[PDB]
Amino acid sequence: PSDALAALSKSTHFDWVLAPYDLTASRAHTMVLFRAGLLTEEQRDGLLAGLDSLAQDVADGSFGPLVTDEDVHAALERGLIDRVGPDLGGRLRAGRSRNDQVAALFRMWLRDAVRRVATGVLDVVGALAEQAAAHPSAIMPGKTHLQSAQPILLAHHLLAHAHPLLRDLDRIVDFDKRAAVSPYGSGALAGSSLGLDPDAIAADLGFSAAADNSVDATAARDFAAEAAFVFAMIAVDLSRLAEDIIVWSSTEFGYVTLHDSWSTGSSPQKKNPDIAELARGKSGRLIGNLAGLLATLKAQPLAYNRDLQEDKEPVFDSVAQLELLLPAMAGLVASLTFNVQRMAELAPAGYTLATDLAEWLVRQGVPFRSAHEAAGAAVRAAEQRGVGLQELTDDELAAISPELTPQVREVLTIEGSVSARDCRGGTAPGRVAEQLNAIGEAAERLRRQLVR
Amino acid sequence: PSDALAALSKSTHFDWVLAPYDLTASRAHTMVLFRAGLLTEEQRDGLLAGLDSLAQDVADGSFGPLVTDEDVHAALERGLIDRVGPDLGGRLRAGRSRNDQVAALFRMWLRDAVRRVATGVLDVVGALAEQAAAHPSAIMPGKTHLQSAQPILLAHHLLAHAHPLLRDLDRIVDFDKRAAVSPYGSGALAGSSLGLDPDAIAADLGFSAAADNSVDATAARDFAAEAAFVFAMIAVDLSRLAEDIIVWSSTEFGYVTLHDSWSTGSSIMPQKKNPDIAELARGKSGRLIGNLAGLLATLKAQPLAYNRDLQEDKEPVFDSVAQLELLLPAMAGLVASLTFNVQRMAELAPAGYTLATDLAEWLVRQGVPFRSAHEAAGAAVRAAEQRGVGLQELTDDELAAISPELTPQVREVLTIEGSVSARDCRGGTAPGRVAEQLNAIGEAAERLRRQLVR
Amino acid sequence: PSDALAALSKSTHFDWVLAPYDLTASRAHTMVLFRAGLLTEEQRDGLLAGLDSLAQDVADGSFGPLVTDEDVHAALERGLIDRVGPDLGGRLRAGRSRNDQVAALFRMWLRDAVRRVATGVLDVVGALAEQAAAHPSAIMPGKTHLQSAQPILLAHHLLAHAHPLLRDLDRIVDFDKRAAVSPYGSGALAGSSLGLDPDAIAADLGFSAAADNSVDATAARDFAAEAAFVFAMIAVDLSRLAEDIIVWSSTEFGYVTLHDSWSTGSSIMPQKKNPDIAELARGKSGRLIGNLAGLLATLKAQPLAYNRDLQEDKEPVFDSVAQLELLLPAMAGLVASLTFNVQRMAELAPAGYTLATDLAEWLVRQGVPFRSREVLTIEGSVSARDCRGGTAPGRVAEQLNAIGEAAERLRRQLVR
Amino acid sequence: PSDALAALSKSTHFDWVLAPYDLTASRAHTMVLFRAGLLTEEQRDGLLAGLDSLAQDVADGSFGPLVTDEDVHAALERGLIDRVGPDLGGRLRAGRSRNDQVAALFRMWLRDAVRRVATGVLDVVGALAEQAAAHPSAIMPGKTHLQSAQPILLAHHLLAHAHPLLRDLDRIVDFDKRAAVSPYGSGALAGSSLGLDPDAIAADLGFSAAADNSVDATAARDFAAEAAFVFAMIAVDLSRLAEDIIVWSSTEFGYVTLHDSWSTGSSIMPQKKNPDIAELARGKSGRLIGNLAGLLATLKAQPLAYNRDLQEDKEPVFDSVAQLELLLPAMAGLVASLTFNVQRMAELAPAGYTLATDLAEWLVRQGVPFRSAHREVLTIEGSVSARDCRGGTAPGRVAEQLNAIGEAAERLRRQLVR
Ligand SMILES: N/C(=N\CCC[C@H](N)C(=O)O)N[C@H](CC(=O)O)C(=O)O
Ligand SMILES: N/C(=N\CCC[C@H](N)C(=O)O)N[C@H](CC(=O)O)C(=O)O
Ligand SMILES: N/C(=N\CCC[C@H](N)C(=O)O)N[C@H](CC(=O)O)C(=O)O
Ligand SMILES: NC(=[NH2+])NCCC[C@H](N)C(=O)O
Ligand SMILES: O=C(O)/C=C/C(=O)O
Repeated sequence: PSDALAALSKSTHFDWVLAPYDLTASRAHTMVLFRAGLLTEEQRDGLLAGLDSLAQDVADGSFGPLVTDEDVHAALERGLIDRVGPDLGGRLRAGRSRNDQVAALFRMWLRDAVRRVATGVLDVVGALAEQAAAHPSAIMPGKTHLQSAQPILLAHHLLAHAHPLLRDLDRIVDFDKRAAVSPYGSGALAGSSLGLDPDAIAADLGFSAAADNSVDATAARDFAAEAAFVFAMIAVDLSRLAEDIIVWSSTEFGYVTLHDSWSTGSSPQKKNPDIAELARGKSGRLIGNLAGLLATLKAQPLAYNRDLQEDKEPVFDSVAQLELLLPAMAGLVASLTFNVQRMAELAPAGYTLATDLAEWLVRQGVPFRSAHEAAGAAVRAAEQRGVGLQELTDDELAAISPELTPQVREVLTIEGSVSARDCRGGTAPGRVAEQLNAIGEAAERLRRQLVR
Repeated sequence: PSDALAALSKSTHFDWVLAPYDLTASRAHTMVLFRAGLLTEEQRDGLLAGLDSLAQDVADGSFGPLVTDEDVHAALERGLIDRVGPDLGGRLRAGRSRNDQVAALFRMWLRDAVRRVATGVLDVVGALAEQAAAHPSAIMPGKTHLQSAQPILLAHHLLAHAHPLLRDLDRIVDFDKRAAVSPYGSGALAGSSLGLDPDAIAADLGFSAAADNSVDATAARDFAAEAAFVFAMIAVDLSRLAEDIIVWSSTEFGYVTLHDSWSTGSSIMPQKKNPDIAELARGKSGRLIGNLAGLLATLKAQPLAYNRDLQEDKEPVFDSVAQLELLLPAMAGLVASLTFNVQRMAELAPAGYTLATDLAEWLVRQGVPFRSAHEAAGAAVRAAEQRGVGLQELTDDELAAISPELTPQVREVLTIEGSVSARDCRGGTAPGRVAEQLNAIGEAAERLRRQLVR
Repeated sequence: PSDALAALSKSTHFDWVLAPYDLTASRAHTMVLFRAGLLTEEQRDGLLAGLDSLAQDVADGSFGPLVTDEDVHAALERGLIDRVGPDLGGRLRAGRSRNDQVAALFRMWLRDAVRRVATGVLDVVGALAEQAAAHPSAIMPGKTHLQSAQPILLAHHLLAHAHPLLRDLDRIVDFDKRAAVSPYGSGALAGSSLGLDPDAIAADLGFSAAADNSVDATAARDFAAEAAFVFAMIAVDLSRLAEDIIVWSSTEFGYVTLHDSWSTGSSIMPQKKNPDIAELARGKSGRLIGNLAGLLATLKAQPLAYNRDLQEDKEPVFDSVAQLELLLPAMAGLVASLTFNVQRMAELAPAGYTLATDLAEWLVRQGVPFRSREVLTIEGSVSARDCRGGTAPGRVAEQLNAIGEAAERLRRQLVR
Repeated sequence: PSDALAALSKSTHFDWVLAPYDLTASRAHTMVLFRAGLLTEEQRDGLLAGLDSLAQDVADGSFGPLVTDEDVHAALERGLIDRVGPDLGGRLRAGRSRNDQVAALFRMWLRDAVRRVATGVLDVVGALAEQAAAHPSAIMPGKTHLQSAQPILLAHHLLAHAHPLLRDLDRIVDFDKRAAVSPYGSGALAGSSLGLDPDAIAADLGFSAAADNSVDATAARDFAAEAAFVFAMIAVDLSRLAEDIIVWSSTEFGYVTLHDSWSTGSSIMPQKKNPDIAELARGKSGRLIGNLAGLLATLKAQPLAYNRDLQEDKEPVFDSVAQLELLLPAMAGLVASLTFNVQRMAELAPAGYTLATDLAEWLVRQGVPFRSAHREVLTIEGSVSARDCRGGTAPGRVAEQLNAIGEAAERLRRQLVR
């Protein structure tokens, strides 16, 4: 190998994190070979003992890759040959290739990683759930187009960010079932002539089944693309929550005060929401890793091509980011203080209660279009006097619609507004309470589905 | 409203496809408002009748958007008012918004669209399986790094493009569970003061459930983004099959001959016969990867709840669907139409000494340690190569020099037919295993199909 | 050809837009064939007249593609042949391919497009500079992390969105050089044995030069890719302006008040006034990055020379261009029509002790190392920042003026 | 600062490569503070001497960041405050933010980076050019759709990968002009109260001009998005070469044989020589497409001025550059190492009846109309020779192509040196 080629081909700086899985795989692979009659017991136990030794020296950082190691696979054979002979050491590559090996290890790594990610997603859900639970009554101006639209419970807004994250958990569970198929046994592409047992080693390493096609099992990286999708969808959902927090932390909003432990200053007297901003900017990053991996998987002729080595770094970088991001966001969310007096004073500002007036008129029998019309004449009636809709006189109420009567006042508060909306998925506290329970059960239900 | 404003906001050129869905939804919501006491029976049956009338005039092309119309939503209410007057038709607005209306229409539209997409995937899977079945014995050099590695059955190679596409159907089924939550009754964002029933209208419209959070049901577009992923992935899986066909179709390879009906000619070169279907699919895989990235970018950093940005969710998904709707049957037809030159694939199958692995595995069966069987194989390859013969034609002395363990019984494994048959484990290229693999593909497709009908 | 192949191969539905470029190039090719002694004057004039008829009828809506026309090129040959006969109509096709042809028509289209985009980009710059000129001294809280940081002049903030666009305009000038190379006369991929002339036809069709490599000029699509990036970059530049407008317009900020004619409402909440223009701009920049990414994936791993794949060059560039063609004037209209709430901005400018930094920077001018009343006013504070590019009014008026001169200089180079 | 917050905020694992540049600029900033009478000479020399000691300790590597250093900026302040004490090291802080510094530093870093990238591109053109030179007359079947279309010179095909790369070089020059604008002294966002001089420090630091708008200079990241585009276009350009090479190397093609030193093999298949470099080129174009698209997604919808998001500008660009720095010398090498099997290519050149176009083109010169048309030029040598216009595959034409490539390459090389 030339200089340039070694530098390009060298992968130990990112793939070393596969080492432990490579050893566990090799150990179960030893058993398959011995059970097919291709190793003496003693050749078996020699390798078992060389490997346990090598897992030890790896775990504590005593064995590491040399500069002259191309990849995790070559380096652990340096260290295994060091431990048992070259003759015994080399027996271990019978009936497997670097191709089925790498795919499998990458799957075992990633099946753990989604669970680590899953742990973090539940943190943020629990953190949002907690905050919503501690504010069962705080009313804000609910937004569409960032304009005051209707008053809602802070809790209902807040849980609207938990619901997507749970769907992401649902996706992890969906992903992991496709993830749990082992290519160990496929060798380079066609299988082995030797008498191995793909199903046994698949059981050992903890997959659900072995692949039905050796070519497909070594070539396809759709499982990696799907993971990459799922991690991007999580980061994008954090980006939505981050946008909210950032804007909420502004001097102009003043909805939240940031905690010092979860905020940052400047090189003078600023409290910035760095964590939220980094979640946001990183969502862009993890869209890149996904888009780029698909581009890489594109137009790949069967079977394995070296191109496919590029599957890992994108997924690795995606999983790392979320491993930093989720605990931070959960912390940041947990640490938020809400300025409830500030949120409520705004809740009706912009005459958000106009729609309650129009819906009131529908209940008396006015066609929506005309009630909508009447609501607007009243918004102007109120606006021009610096007053709230509730404070319109009976007479000026009577001028807008004869159907408008003093009893409509009894629905022009933000408290009554939020409460009227008690259909499934509405912002009435009774519904938010049930919604909050459902999240509890979905979280737990999903957690258990992952433990299996 | 200014022309500029109005020209940008106008969405009828793409969103007119949701019109049946809109009309159907308004039928269910007519019934919801009635059950809550907010229409007399008169008014109910007047709306029902006017929606029915409007529905037929849309279906056949008498009613269509005008330039005045901002969205299909504006369009249908124009012509509903025309059919039943301004008093009664304007009542339909009660308890709902464009925000919930549109999330639920695009959902409805999409569930059908993956169903159609799924039918097309199933086709391609069907054409791969059929050719696999028709050529159960054809042997080829299997490739890695597009270099000949070990012999494989064409059937085996073919079916490897089926399993990804069955995983994408799986992904479709998974997607649809999440797609089946209705936003109706969420109104602009908070839900409604009126006494509607979201569960009822959810059931009426084919959904499995109503949403648990109005703000979320109206703001979230993760289902759309997911849709785009499944399509993207389906297009990339098609790109893989595409690359192979294109390569196989070269003069150099000569693995397949393209059919006239499934290939295109040149406008200055008389005798060119190109694989354009494969090539367009490869091309459009980039395209559909863009629509997904772009979609997720648009979803990035949305503050809750609805924002006009979310309009941009439909076009990329529509595009990805329309391209798959073209591409799938075309590739199924392409695959089905191919002729395989089995003599060409076979003469190349042992070439570059692909049976080396077989030789070395044979020594491993005699108890020779693999790294040593490797070196002996390598040595056997050169021994034959310089003489320009097959491994089989290594003479007994030649074989004995390479290794004392290597006796002339090795010679009865150095055939492409033996090589291929020896891989009898689950997954392998042996014909008994391909036969089972082909049954599984059959059962899995049926199973996947039946859960899409539910 | 099967039904499915015909449905898949057909591109008339989007490439029709190249029809008039195809005719201008057929005219120029007629001359190239004629000059090389491959046409009589009778034949030449027969073709020129047929091409003129067709062209007049194409612009009329009298002539359009048909269901069984595969592309713009087939469609137009059919119509020339109706007009001038199958014999004389046969001759144009000589020495030329769909490959060199389609690549060249697309370049000519892309070069008019980028100018239309340049016009709209300038308008937004102009809309931005008009508003600056109309608020020359107003002071706002200057933001980073969307947190109040230092006071700045509104004009400074507004022009901070113009420079990005001036730089995008710069990119269009750069692009256009790489763009102005003609593939005409490279045929399929190798050139023609017929005695054509790339240079003459290049010059006839407004290009700076003919291509130096026939294989490369028919295969390469990096010009398309560069266009997608520049348009994607314009959309994101727009999207940063969009985010500021949207937030500015919230009840909570009340920095600006949207104008009735440039905002839309709500079907149920009467009184809404949404910045739909800003919001669509923001959303569409996503779409347009997506167009870029996807175009690059299409180009990736493409063996030479031409592949059917390279038909996907067009539609994404077409969409980007269409979107910017809608977005650009809308956003300029949104920006011209804002009302700025100057007083509400002046209240908040000192809010959060943004003037702390001005105190600490007074400690420095009086000895003490960077630790911690003439400059504890927002007027004094902004006036202190009078180096180049700072917020001082002196510099903003010179900057506002430089913007005017940069804009026109970049305008000059597009007409050339 | 919570553990979580610090974990996330930490930048020293990637932004430490900005340390040399950070130091070079603090030097030029000590001068700016001094010329405005905000430093004494004994102070000014204290710092310069302190910013000298710290530059050497960074260079040989005795000074690096601690676990607690948020970033390269903090780290270098800590090291300076260690060398010249807390009081003096603090003065250097005045009239600058982390905002304008990182903008500037990244640009300095990037201008260096594109120069290194450009050198590798030139290497890859050189390689291609060399192989044309060595195969001046070899004829192969020219392909469109990977179907044999018309015969061309191998030289004509090879060089067709060179023009793209030259155009990418052209984009680098065009890029560099926008890159060469300094934000120094624009501050957090508003410019500085203190009498600094942006134009002078820009010049100290090798920039061409100081920025016209302080909000813009500190918040805009289009320069980074341009760079990412250019890198991703280069990588896509390389993947098109890479695809050719991979397909050529197949047994079926036999167009090229791979070299052992620019080849990799199999742990379980002795005969195997693979095109791993080509294949990693290909795979990594996907990756660099990713970094561009993501970066743009990151820059999308940023309100003015600086936001923490903008920290994400560096890692994807660092990565893209990192990858081309490994892939350019490896590809140039792969290309130079290759054995072209000219006999094999020549056999195939007329295969598929590729000389039919020539047939039709001859009877066109016999007055027959083309569209009906479908031995001097029924040879591949005659066929390629006839295509003698600018751009064609005619021998004397490729030779002129090839000398134009060498000149354009050096012309473009000159402009990077300015
Ligand atoms: N080399 C190879 N696969 C790559 C090993 C794993 C690689 N580092 C990756 O990450 O994809 N494939 C075999 C050779 C082998 O088994 O080592 C081939 O098909 O030639
Ligand atoms: N107008 C609006 N959304 C439009 C939905 C249809 C649009 N084509 C889309 O799909 O985004 N939102 C409401 C107004 C309304 O309820 O009509 C708002 O909150 O202001
Ligand atoms: N399909 C094709 N040429 C380009 C068609 C242009 C296409 N519609 C597009 O828009 O890119 N085939 C050429 C021959 C030709 O038709 O000119 C070939 O096989 O080399
Ligand atoms: N306000 C700030 N914290 N600015 C820090 C600038 C450096 C930051 N790590 C970046 O690269 O963007
Ligand atoms: O620390 C800085 O220089 C900037 C901080 C900020 O803009 O918040």
